Amino acid sequence: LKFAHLHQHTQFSLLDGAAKLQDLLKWVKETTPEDPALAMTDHGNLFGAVEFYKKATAMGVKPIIGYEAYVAAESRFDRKRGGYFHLTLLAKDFTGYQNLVRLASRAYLEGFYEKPRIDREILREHAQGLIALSGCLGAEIPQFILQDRLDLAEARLNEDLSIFGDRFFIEIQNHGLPEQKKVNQVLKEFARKYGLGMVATNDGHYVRKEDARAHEVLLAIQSKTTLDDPERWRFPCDEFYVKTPEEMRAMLPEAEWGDEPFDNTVEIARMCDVDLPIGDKMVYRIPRFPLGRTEAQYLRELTFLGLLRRYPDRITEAFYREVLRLLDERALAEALARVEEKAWEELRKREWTAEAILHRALYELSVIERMGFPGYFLIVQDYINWARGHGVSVGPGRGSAAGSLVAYAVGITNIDPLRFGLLFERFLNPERVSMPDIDTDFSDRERDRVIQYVRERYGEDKVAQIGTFGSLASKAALKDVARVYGIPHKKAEELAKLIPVQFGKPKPLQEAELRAEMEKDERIRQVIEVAMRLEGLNRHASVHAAGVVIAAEPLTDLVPLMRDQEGRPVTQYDMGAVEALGLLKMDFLGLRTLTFLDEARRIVKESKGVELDYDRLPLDDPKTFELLSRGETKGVFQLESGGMTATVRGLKPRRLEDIIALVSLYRPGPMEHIPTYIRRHHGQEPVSYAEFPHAEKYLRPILDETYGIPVYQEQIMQIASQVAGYSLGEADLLRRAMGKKRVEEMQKHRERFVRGAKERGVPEEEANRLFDMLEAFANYGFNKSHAAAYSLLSYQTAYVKAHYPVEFMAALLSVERHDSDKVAEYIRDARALGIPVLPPDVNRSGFDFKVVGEEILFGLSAVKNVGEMAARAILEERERGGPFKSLGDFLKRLPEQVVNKRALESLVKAGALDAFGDRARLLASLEPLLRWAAETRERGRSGLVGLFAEVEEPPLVEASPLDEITMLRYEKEALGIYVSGHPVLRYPGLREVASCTIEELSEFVRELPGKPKVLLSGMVEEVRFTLSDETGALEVVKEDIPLLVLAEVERVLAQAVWTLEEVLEAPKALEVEVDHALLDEKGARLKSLLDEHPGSLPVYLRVLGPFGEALFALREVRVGEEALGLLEAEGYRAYLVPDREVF
Ligand SMILES: [Cl-]
Ligand SMILES: [Cl-]
Ligand SMILES: [Mg+2]
Ligand SMILES: [Mg+2]
Ligand SMILES: [Zn+2]
Ligand SMILES: [Zn+2]
Repeated sequence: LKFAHLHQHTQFSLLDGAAKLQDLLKWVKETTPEDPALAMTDHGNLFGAVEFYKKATAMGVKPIIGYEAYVAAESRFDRKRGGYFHLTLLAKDFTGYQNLVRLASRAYLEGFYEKPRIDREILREHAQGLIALSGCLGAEIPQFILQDRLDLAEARLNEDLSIFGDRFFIEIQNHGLPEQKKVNQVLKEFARKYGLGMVATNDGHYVRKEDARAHEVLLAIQSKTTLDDPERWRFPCDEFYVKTPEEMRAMLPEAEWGDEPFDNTVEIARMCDVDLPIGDKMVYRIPRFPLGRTEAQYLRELTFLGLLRRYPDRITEAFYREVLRLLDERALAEALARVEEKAWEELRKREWTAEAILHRALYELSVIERMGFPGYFLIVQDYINWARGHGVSVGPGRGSAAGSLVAYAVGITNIDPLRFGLLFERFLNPERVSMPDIDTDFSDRERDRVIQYVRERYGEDKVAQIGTFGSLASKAALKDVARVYGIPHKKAEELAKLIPVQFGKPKPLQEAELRAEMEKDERIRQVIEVAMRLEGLNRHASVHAAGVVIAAEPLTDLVPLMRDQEGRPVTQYDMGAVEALGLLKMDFLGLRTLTFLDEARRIVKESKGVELDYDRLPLDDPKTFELLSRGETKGVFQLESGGMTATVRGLKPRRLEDIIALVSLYRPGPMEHIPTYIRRHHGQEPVSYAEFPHAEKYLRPILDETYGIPVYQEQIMQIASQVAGYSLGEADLLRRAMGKKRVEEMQKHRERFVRGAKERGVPEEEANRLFDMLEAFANYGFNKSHAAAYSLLSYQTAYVKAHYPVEFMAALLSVERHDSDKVAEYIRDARALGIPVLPPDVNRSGFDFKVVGEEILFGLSAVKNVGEMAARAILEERERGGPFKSLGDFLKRLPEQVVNKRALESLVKAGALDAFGDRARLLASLEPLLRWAAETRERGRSGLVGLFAEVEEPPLVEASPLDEITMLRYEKEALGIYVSGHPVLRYPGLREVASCTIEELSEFVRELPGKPKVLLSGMVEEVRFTLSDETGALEVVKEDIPLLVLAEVERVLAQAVWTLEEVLEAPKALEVEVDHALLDEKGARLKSLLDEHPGSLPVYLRVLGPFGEALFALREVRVGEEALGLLEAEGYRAYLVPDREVF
């Protein structure tokens, strides 16, 4: 007696599936050793399919790809408020597989209501190659039976028989349930009346019977409730696990069911022959590129045309003519492309020169062509060159891509690969047929447009973004489970901090030595075991920020699809699964820096007429490196970390190569090589190769650029290629083998190395130890192509900041204009840098942030209630008529139709109309002048010339000037942020008591005790209230009311609060403010001054130190108030501040 589960749910039924793919497959294997089979039938998706197939296939289990469809009562287009039912589907052959793929796709793309649903219509369309089973209690037929509508159930049975023929089976499952008794009894009748054959399943959701509770809390994590609710999501019993053929019999007795339901199980599983194109199989699906041009000829064409643009001084028309005579501009390239490979190798046998460039380009093209990848390159070059001609910024390159001269020639890549030491062989290894990966950075604003270009260009049914599936982190798993079990957040957080973090992410609960915490409480015994039972599980299905597939044939033929919440078409398979089916996968990355460099160029142009051509800038500009050397890395790509900033100031880089090496080495591990780099860079330590005297002739040319240190992987490859005589491609393989650290296969390369090492130069004593140096530095060796390409963006960023500091800042503002916190921050950066940031102004402002002379000026679009049509209207009216002469002139030129009263109000409050006088006066003047303006047109559209049609605008309706609080209040309402001032700076009473400023918090607190308490004072901005200084804001647990706050810091948690009037009531203390410049004979000058006026006010001292501002409260001395006047009667500044003690 055997049995094969055909209705089993995995971790891929994301809401209720608890069976991990691995331990499920071993449990099936350990139960049934003979011809084991398992069907993956997940709730309305095909996510697991590929990984399930490849895990089961390598375990000797026969996988069966299945689908528990949600089937709509009527049509999949229904958005009816019947519902939807279940249906078990299995693919018996590959056409079956494909049809599942289409159905699963269509369920999401056409039929998604609450769940992804399909039709009996579309089922009928895609029924070929499918076995169907009557389904669980939630399915149509059993459901009808429960409702006493036997007529509908038989009618539906007929409908399905008309669809699937003899591939329809009556599905019979039994848990203790009383509904199952009634359903199965009637199902049994149907099965015998139509001669249908019953198949036993039991709808698994966990692996073993013990997993029932683990699964029950899983549901409580989706249901987001306590273990005791009730009404919390629960299954009807604890039976939904992978049962032994014996346990199955206990539910389905022999003297009542017979052998048929069991025998049919094994028979179906046998007749389910589905194979995926993986590993042994796998075809490369390269999409076709339209072009009397070969795919290989045109890539050649574009390369020759490219070099001429790329190396103007050394690759010219004259040069090409010579090469052809050694056997229009475009006509020569077109000709050179045809030259065959038998012809080419008859010229070589007869510093980067013209001839050198040809050879490298010709070599790369040779390798590309032979491997069958010219089509791949064409596709990539096409969409990148589109994006350029279409106002979409493109990075100089990423990853190994920039190592190819071809890539660089045809504009895939934008850094000179042979100027820097970049290697083609690191990108494509000539000695291994493997598809290259070309990732590309775009402006993060425009990236989607590039994807859209591809979608249109290659076909809507052939292009989708790749899906991603977050794993459940060990820490997060513990917290989620602990919630459910009714455990207080805090003691749970202490349990989560026990788990080690070895590389960014926490360690599996499998390993995790303070486990004696389980021994104490039996509650936590479960929590910990349950959390490791739920560890491997999945969250939901996001889009990959970068993944894109261009398939050769319609996607739905091999890979199922989805559509995310923003309408993006998404793959149901992940990164790897897609790639393991041999599909062309690209990365289109959104990059901030690119988007920033665009606004910079735009603003620069408008500011001073300069056309910033980033790809034509000199790379040896002094003022750029001097700025990096000063450590002014504030907005500079790649090097903004606290530590990194310090390192750049230390290094004082002078050429781009310093940036490349600095970025490569600054990370845990190589970090240590930087001091050495610096002393050698400063010209205060010789660079010596004495340990390899015979290898020096090879080592110097490679490692000189980087002061003897092997920093780059490319540097190693070259060393091994020159010393050992290795092919540069083989040196690549070597670096892979250094990285794998294969037990003793490393000793094979050793002997091979020394062989070629002797044969070349080194006496082999050096060789063995030189290989020791390689294996040492190959652990932390960096990919130079990636480093170099990125470094260029850093430079470009810094260069702008060096030469155009104001526009730089205005671009930083522009780029993050929708973030009130960042905008506030950037303003305070600019203001404390010499650059004034001004409120908008109807006469000078452009639409966005603008630089006038040497100031940054807010745009009109920045004003809160003003539409976008209105902002442009104002500007366009100002361009056809002159600058606005007065408020009246403004109101008659722009009717209320366009700039409504609400809009006008904000515009005043912003300061956009400040050129017309007092604001309070302007606000009041509005409605009278609106009446006036409306009345002018009445006379105007009733004849009346110009004197008869205008009793020219009355004076400004008078009112008292606004106070600072109310004026600043209006600004914020109108601009989101305060410009020129902050409400808190009006009453410095709070400033003085505050133990800190918002900015200084992190810096001040870190070094103190464990989880300290602190007092902060600022403004309130929430109906989790937000507190704000003139220095920043904070989350802390109504508006325009100042508060002092006592709170705990780890995030900030409030414990006590006092109002402005409360603080100004608590007894006051004298605070003197002393500079660092104070004599010995003062600290007893000041000391005696206070000694002579006793009382009971504590004395505080603000000591503005060299780095930081200390707060020394005095000692014994207690002044008696009068001392303030007599103390300000000398070179000392003083204040009567509220006493810090009370709070
Ligand atoms: Cl060395
Ligand atoms: Cl060294
Ligand atoms: Mg049906
Ligand atoms: Mg990629
Ligand atoms: Zn389920
Ligand atoms: Zn099910």
